Amino acid sequence: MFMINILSLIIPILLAVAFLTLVERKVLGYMQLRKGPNVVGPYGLLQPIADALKLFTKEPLRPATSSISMFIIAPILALSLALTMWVPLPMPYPLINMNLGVLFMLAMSSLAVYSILWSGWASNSKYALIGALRAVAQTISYEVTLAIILLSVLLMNGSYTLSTLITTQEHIWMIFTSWPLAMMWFISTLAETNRAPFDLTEGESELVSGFNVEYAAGPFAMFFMAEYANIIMMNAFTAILFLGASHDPHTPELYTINFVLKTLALTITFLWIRASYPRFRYDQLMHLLWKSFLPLTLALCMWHISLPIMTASIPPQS
Amino acid sequence: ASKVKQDMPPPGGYGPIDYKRNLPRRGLSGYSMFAVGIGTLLFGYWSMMKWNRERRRLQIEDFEARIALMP
Ligand SMILES: CCCCCCCC/C=C\CCCCCCCC(=O)O[C@H](COC(=O)CCCCCCC/C=C/CCCCCCCC)COP(=O)(O)OCCN
Repeated sequence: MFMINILSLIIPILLAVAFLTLVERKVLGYMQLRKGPNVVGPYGLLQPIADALKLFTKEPLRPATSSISMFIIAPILALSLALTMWVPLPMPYPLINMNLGVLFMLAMSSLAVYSILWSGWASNSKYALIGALRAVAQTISYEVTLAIILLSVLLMNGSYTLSTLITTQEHIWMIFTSWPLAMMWFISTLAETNRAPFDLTEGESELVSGFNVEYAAGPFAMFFMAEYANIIMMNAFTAILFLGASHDPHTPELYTINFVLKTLALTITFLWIRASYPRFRYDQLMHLLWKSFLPLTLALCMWHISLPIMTASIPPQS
Repeated sequence: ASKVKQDMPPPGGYGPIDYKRNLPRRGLSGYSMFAVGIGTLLFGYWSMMKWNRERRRLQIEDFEARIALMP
């Protein structure tokens, strides 16, 4: 019965990723005065299936100079980690109920960077290497401030349990209490998912295909699926953390509908942002995250430690 | 032997064509936006204060039930 739950989680997520590819193409097309996919299937509804079937029937290449073991391990790690980061999300009930869900997401996301690191190194080509060192720099840029923002926001939750976030925001969204932290968190999640304007690792104009330039076919497809699953997962985490849906214990379907709508809106905002802006230089991302975000985050952390004590508004569950 | 017919501009002249930059101001002042943000923050703080105190009372009640059941 638990395996049925695992499958009912992981298969719909892959289908959502497949159709998010089409939705992104159509949103970008219509923001660019064109249409996007509308031929293969009514309204391009069969385009993701054609893409997947073309990729998995295409020859996979193992580079002559590459390390083969790491070259094959990296996409497996990427996809499995992207699938695993979904299990503690309460929708309104989680698949795996943890005391410290937030720390689990933190650790698994910080493990996910080694997929890019090891694929870029194991390709044994120059553009892949440049992509990998850009990944190193990006993680160094965003990690500390991301963690401090999470701590500051959760100081009103009372714990690290994700389900407590539903009862914390029973009356008001957490975005009305910490909107500067919400802004910094949104930019941090854009940087954490290698999304425009922070899509430095791929670096398409600058680095051809970057870290995954050597990759082709099915192995290449796995990287794409992992990235888009990460997009959806991070936006769902943001929706749970800042726009809290109201949960009726006798009707969880209403909560599920509302939460799915909110995360879809955040994902569409990601696509909008990609369509609207140019790319950062990767030293400029580090300067932004270390000279503007970090001091404000430290000050707001001090403020959010002090405020519940001053106002006698400390949450329960020591 | 009719009149010469050639592509030409119309009698009098064509309408004037705009070319200068046009970027309207289209925004509120900084004071208004800062005030709205601070007001939202204060409203959220006060609502959170009420809710957290209620939650503390509920936790005390549940702990008392556990204390009653312990022996
Ligand atoms: C009564 C007690 C209250 C205590 C005080 C509380 C009020 C505090 C008010 C200030 C809060 C401001 C928070 C803003 C944090 C960042 C501000 C900032 O300065 O960052 C910018 C940089 O920020 C950015 O430009 C973002 C870059 C990425 C942009 C990507 C697209 C933009 C995002 C679209 C909308 C995002 C919506 C966020 C929230 C979403 C919902 C969660 C600095 O960059 P520069 O202008 O170059 O100058 C620095 C050196 N002089």
